[PDB]
Amino acid sequence: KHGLHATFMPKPLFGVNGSGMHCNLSLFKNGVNAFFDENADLQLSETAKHFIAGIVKHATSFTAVTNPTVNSYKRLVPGYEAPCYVAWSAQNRSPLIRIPASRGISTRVEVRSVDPAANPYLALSVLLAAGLDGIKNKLEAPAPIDRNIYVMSKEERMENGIVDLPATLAEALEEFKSNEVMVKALGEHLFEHFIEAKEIEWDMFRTQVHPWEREQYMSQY
Amino acid sequence: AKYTREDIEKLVKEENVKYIRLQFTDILGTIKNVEIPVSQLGKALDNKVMFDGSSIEGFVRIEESDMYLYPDLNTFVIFPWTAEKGKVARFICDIYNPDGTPFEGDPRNNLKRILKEMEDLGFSDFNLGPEPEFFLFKLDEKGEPTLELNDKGGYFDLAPTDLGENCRRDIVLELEEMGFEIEASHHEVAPGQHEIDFKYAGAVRSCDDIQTFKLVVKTIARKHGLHATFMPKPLFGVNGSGMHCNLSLFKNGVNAFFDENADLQLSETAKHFIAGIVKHATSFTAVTNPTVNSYKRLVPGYEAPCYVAWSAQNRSPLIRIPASRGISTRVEVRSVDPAANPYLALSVLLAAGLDGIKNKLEAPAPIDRNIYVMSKEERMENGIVDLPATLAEALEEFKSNEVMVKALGEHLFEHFIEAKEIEWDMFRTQVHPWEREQYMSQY
Amino acid sequence: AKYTREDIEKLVKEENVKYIRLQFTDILGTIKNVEIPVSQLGKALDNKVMFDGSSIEGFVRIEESDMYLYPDLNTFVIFPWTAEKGKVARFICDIYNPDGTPFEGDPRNNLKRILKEMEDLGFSDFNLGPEPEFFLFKLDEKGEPTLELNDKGGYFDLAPTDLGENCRRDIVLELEEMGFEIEASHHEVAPGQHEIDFKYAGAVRSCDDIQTFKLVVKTIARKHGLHATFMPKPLFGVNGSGMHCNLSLFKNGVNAFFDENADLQLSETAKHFIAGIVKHATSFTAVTNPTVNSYKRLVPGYEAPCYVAWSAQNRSPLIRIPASRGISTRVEVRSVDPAANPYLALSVLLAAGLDGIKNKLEAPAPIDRNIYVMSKEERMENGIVDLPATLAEALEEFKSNEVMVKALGEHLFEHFIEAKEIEWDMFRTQVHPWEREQYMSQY
Ligand SMILES: Nc1ncnc2c1ncn2[C@@H]1O[C@H](COP(=O)(O)OP(=O)(O)O)[C@@H](O)[C@H]1O
Ligand SMILES: Nc1ncnc2c1ncn2[C@@H]1O[C@H](COP(=O)(O)OP(=O)(O)O)[C@@H](O)[C@H]1O
Ligand SMILES: N[C@@H](CCC(=O)O)C(=O)O
Ligand SMILES: N[C@@H](CCC(=O)O)C(=O)O
Ligand SMILES: N[C@@H](CCC(=O)O)C(=O)O
Ligand SMILES: [Mg+2]
Ligand SMILES: [Mg+2]
Ligand SMILES: [Mg+2]
Ligand SMILES: [Mg+2]
Ligand SMILES: [Mg+2]
Repeated sequence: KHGLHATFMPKPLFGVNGSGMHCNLSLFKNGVNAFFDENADLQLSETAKHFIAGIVKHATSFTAVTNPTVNSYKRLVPGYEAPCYVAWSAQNRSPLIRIPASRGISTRVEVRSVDPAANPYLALSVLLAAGLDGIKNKLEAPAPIDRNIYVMSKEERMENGIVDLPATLAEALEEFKSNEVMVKALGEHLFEHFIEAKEIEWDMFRTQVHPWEREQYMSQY
Repeated sequence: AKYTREDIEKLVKEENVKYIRLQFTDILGTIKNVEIPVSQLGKALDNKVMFDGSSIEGFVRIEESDMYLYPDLNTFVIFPWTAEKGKVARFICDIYNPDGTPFEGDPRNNLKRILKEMEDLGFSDFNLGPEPEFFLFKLDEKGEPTLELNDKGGYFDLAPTDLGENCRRDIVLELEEMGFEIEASHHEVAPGQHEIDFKYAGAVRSCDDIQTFKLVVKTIARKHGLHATFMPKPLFGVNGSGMHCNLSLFKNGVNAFFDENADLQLSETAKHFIAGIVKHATSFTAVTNPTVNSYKRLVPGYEAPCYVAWSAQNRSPLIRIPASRGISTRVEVRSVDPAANPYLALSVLLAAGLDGIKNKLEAPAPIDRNIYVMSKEERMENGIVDLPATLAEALEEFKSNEVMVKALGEHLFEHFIEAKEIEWDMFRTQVHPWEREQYMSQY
Repeated sequence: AKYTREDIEKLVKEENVKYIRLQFTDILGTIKNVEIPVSQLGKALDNKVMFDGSSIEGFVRIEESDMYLYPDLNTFVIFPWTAEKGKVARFICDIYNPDGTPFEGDPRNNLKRILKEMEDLGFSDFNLGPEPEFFLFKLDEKGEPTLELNDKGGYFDLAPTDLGENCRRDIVLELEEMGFEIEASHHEVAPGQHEIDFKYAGAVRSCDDIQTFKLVVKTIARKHGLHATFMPKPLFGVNGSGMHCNLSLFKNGVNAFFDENADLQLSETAKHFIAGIVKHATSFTAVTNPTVNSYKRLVPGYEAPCYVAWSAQNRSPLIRIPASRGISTRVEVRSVDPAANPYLALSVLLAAGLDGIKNKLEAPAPIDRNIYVMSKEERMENGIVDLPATLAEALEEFKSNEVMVKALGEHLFEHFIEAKEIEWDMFRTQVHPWEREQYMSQY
């Protein structure tokens, strides 16, 4: 209408910000927030600590659904208000599961990973499933790294509960396939059609020979 | 008070106001706002609209730190430009941490506190009349500014024929509908340059009015297919845009600078006040003059204060006590520019006068002579020290001074220095077009 | 000698030399000269060729003062390049006041001094190995320099194909048939950048050789439809051409730094010569890097120092020292860029040795660990100092330094400051494209 093209492409332009879509999740139980707890550490129930605890496990694995494009990972590059590291905090630069100070009903766990490219319906499927799997198995949340994580070396990060996310989409898939809780969250039909379609998407991209590939190699080599 | 909480509510309803702009101010003086739909008005007024407070620290941003927005009801205003669905309103706000307390990094809350230091000395008002100047360019096809100035007028010319554009005339019209108290408005020295002047007002009251100006300018400019800018020295060879600042300290409703019973007709309060604005001058220019370009305006020649002196008639008399007296007895500081953060620039001048008066400082002689006329030695024979000449020189002056640093204090002072150090560095590390025309062959 | 006056005549006749160039050097190292036909050679060798010496001030010249041109017979050269009327020859000459005394503001007669000030301290020779880097750009249709790099080569690469262009090879062969003792060359870090190192030589012959490099390069470059330049930082964000200076002091024909039996393999003369250079570097920076642009190369990360200290290895150290000993014992100063006047760079560098050797000063810890790593609160906490960032920093810093001020001697000095102050003023008063693009919209 205003003679424009709005887009939800994670990283339209190399070297400028990328559009990501945070997801503030809160589980109610009888109409009230099940994470809140004015009398547990940090102000979060054992439901909360557990819901986080599950999300940490499978993030690496539900990445191939929250960030579905090859381009999605051209945004998950350190420095663009976009995570790379699996862990929760109170503050933090670009944390993966930062948690807002606000409590009450407004008790909730933000997942800053997702970009506007993910299918709204599947992003939530997979995220609920990595809570319900954490709440079920009663898993336990690691150290809420409150100190900056972009600072620590690859030999200072992964030495704690700190994990990198997949770098290429094909990393994310191989990684997503091998994960019973997510594989089951979507259910055979959705899953296999997803892999295929996605494997098709990567193949197309790897078999292309980009302008970069010439300009870095047409003379030098 | 100027508006009841019920006063705001009624206006909206009967006024079809459909969108709220909770505006405030990042450190560089940029106009910030988080907006909300009219349906979230309660949430605003009850001061519970939250946001990433780190936007105030401009580009030096590290973390996401949630923070509150407390609307000053008196600031409330409605713009004559309607959407296709509803009029829009605005709210100048204060920033609070999540613990109900002021955010120290907020320049708005940083002036409210240097105004208090004022009260801790008895005064009731510190009034402020700004003489903010600007340029108007033409917009090419896409909508970018070119460097084609809007008009070929000069100093005070009747300078744009009334029938036609008149961005100046048409701004000063929309400003008066928004409830502004415009004094006058002429056409300044360079072609395409324009000035509009304000009636005095409470410091923070007028700062709020210096954000609203800059905002209504750049909007109406655009509307006339033009591009208004507040860059100090947009062009070499031409004038530079200034923002002289007419200042005065009232006590119990009475101008404390005045005294029809003392030399020069100036209360001994005033003489002191003046005293301190000179001591700190070099040390507070980095705030009144934030940008690299600002110093391309402080080259002696285009009537811009190069010299730390207090006269009434001079070519770059940094300080100037104009004709008028009585109520309107005030010091003029002719070296600010439009880019200066108002809230800050003001806190830094006060803290200057204040430490001045507070420590009873001994004012120098008014160099009635034309200062410009002499060599730096002849200018050194008296109290003529020229200003910092580069953003670095000005930023070193600043840090070395202690009273200007409590004027902004830890947080503000800490983030300003960083943003500015990066900015200069960016400019110094750069290789400019000039260096190639000047060197690529010569060497 | 190298050429008797008899030989000189033997060569002009027999080689059909029809045009002569009495070459000299002004305050900024620009190659100046005066063009007399061969039918007028005698007058020259007799030292009677008058000329306007105010030209040695370059652009700050004032009044036309008379000066005499005394040639250095050893400098006699004939370029392969002949107008179709006959060949061309040259002479590097000393500018001599008309009364017969050497002009003291002349750059070649001012190092001839600091060598006699070295001679008057025991040493026989001050030697020099220069590593002069230059860029190559394509000349457009009009014969204008464009920012086109002649090739996209890289560090030590096999620069332009042999059959194809290879302009660097050519420059070297033309210098082989001119009696230039060149050691070896390569292609430099950036695209189109080049380097060509000669064997070492006595301060004066090495500069004579320097100056004459620059001319033949520029010239062999136009021949191949190119513009070679010695501009420290032609392009923002790519390498900058700097010119290292490998200094070694002889004393009775042998290296006075070597010592196979002192720590590190350096005498106390060496430790001391370094010790002096550290002191004044910050201060002789305004002469080794004379352009505003020079400092657009002294930005961390471009194989160019910023930090005052010596090492054995190190990334971009300021006084790295090559492992090689023997005669090849020497102290490289990596600071200098090809923009500095060859004659003044050496003046000032010899003076910060002789002042270190004299006062017997002591060299600080040879920081062998990387220095770019340490924080500003980890570097300057040791013997590690930043160099000046802007040229105006370098000057204010260079003025205030008796040992350098005296190294050049009143005449050269004050004309230098002025001319330089003029250069900075021009630059600070310009309003660059950057200044608009960072401020024309944002503000
Ligand atoms: N109490 C005050 N404090 C600060 N500035 C003032 C005050 N009174 C007047 N001014 C400013 O002084 C400037 C000079 O205008 P002038 O016509 O002399 O003022 P007035 O008519 O109010 O005496 C005006 O721009 C105005 O904003
Ligand atoms: N005795 C000397 N004094 C000063 N500089 C020298 C000396 N000998 C060589 N140089 C210079 O030092 C530079 C470094 O080259 P390098 O290969 O280390 O020299 P060498 O092989 O002679 O030890 C050369 O560019 C050369 O011009
Ligand atoms: N769009 C960014 C966050 C930056 C912001 O919202 O300011 C991301 O999550 O990748
Ligand atoms: N550069 C001018 C702006 C004001 C004017 O044009 O009068 C000054 O500071 O004096
Ligand atoms: N030209 C660089 C050094 C890089 C090199 O020679 O490879 C400098 O001294 O600034
Ligand atoms: Mg958020
Ligand atoms: Mg004015
Ligand atoms: Mg005025
Ligand atoms: Mg090299
Ligand atoms: Mg070297």
